[PDB]
Amino acid sequence: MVLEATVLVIDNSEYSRNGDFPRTRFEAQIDSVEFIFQAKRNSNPENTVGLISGAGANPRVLSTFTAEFGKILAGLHDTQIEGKLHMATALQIAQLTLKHRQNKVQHQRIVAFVCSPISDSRDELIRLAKTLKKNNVAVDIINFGEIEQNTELLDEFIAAVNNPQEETSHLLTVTPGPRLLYENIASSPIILEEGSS
Amino acid sequence: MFNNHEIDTILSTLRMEADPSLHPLFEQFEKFYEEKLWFQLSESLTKFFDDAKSTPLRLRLYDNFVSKFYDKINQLSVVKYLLASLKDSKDFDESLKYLDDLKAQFQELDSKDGILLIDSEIARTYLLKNDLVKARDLLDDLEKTLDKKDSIPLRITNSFYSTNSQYFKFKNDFNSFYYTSLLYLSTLEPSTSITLAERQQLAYDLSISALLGDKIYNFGELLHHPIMETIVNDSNYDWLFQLLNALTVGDFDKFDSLIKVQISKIPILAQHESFLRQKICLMTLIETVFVKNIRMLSFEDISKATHLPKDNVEHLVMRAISLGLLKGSIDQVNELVTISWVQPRIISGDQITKMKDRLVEWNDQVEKLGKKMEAR
Repeated sequence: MVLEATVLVIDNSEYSRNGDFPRTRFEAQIDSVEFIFQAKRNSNPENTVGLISGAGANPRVLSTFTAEFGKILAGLHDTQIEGKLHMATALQIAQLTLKHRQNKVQHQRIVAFVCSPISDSRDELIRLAKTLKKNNVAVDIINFGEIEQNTELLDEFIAAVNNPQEETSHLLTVTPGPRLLYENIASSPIILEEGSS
Repeated sequence: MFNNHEIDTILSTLRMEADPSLHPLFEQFEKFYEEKLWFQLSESLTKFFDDAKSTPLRLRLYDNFVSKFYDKINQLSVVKYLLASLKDSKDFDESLKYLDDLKAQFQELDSKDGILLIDSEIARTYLLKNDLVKARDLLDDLEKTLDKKDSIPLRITNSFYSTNSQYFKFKNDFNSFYYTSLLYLSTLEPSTSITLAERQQLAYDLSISALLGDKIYNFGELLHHPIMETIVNDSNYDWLFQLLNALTVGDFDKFDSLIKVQISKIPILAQHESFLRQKICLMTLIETVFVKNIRMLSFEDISKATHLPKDNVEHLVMRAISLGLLKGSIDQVNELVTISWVQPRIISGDQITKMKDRLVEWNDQVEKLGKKMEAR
């Protein structure tokens, strides 16, 4: 399936600080990641992902490019739990991240938790979306927001990135309730179905 | 009110779900307390707003999901309030009651982050003063703890300095304290939104502890920083401002006029203003009057030029680091101060140009000599 590089964008933030379904959102993030990434490395071996901090007051990579457990290793340690949006920056990093993605012919992909109220500007958002589509990044987002984060950038964005779907962007905006993220997104073409372009 | 009632229920309440907040007994007691806009500190983002100053008896109901504080609202999250806000409940046994429950819970139960509580519990004790002894003792431990720490919060010292100040606040040593609090302001300087009655009254006590400092003067200070208007204004701040005036003017009865009890409560400023007037006269007498490689100032008329008299000169001027400060010595006969530095100072615009001039003067001229020597 997938030969492309991915990035995992985690906000550990006003949502992740706060359990959206067990045990925390931020924790609900976690095993969903490996779940995803498993299927990602099951998509193909060599399928690579990044992991950054969209959380806190500091954007940064948490797990760099790899292809196995070293992420699951890397993700093992915490984050600022109540932290705040670096998303644009984080994404813009995740972009540059994918600009260094290893042994290319790997297309660019990004997977983004939304644990933050999502403060950004539409143009910047779409400049990202442009830059992505320019860079030709696959972009799928994990969002359970207040309301959710939607009718917003995230909605324009997946569109704005997207001439072709998974060569640019697909969306899922995570729902509340006994909605297991990995169970939820098992549906969405964030994972499975058609996996790359 | 909306924040508590509407926020308590919708707030979190559900952050958060089927918890003790919106539980039978739970929602009642606030409603039982009020919807009336004074409240119990409302569980996350609005308690994150709410210090709300009706005493929380959601004391208990904040304390829910605190077992879930693992998987639930999680941060410091607690002495954010309570241990902050009900620290401000202002009883004696109260704090002590929850001091061992919170320090033993968020440090054991949840642990078996707390450092900032470790200071809160320890620091909070010290509000109660109880006895500078036990205060300082574990305070210095609280300090000793703090020492090695690289702590992202200033809040730790913003606890501690306030705390350690609080310690000195009970005390004199505003030389320390005022400074210590002066430290604390520089610690609060980035962060920690506060109240004016917190703002000035501290900065008052600060501005006061300038007096019960007084000092290695000082003279000029954090008055620059937004303690002013803010502090002065009026009341003793008038004084505190007029004292800044006396920190320049140094006329006794421009102030010994003003003196009421509190300032006359320590009369030693009457010495300190002499200490001032001298030093106040001195500093500029020092900073400028000689510019021309400033030293001499020696003594008497120059010392009476402080318009404090010659036989006190025979002390005040005579004393130097017996003023805590001055260097140099005395020619008794010729009536000459020997002086040296231990005088800091300020201003701008002036020697600025002079600076590079000579220092480019040799410089340029050097190049003449500086022509061939090691080259050739």
